[PDB]
Amino acid sequence: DPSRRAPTWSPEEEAHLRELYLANKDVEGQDVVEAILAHLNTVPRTRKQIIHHLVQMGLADSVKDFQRKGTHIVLWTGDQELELQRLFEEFRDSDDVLGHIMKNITAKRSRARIVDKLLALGLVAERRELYKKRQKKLASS
Repeated sequence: DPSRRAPTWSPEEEAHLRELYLANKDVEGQDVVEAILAHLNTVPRTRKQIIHHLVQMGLADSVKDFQRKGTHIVLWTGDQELELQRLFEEFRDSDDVLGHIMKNITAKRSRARIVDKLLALGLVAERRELYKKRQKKLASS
């Protein structure tokens, strides 16, 4: 796809991905991501894609280290997202849904970790919606 998270790669191309990473990791205090991202105009792929394949090939540490605010992110799988997804909307009409989310859950997560993931799923538009009273109205703040 045109200019999104598109894979067009090969064992050689990702060796070229590490190629650029290994070459531009030597410079200090620089944006290593953009160095890679911008120099291999072989494949149309988003910023996430350089980070993705590098930490996935085990030659990089984490998404955190690359360019963004540290997210320890608890390994979010489809089933695990479903825990949060269902419980959130099932106790959304409560005095504190996240309170229930931790008590009635399988995975012990953090408040900040949960609220970020709600926004990512599009379960809410902000943090206040999940900290409201027992309302029963279309929750779109």
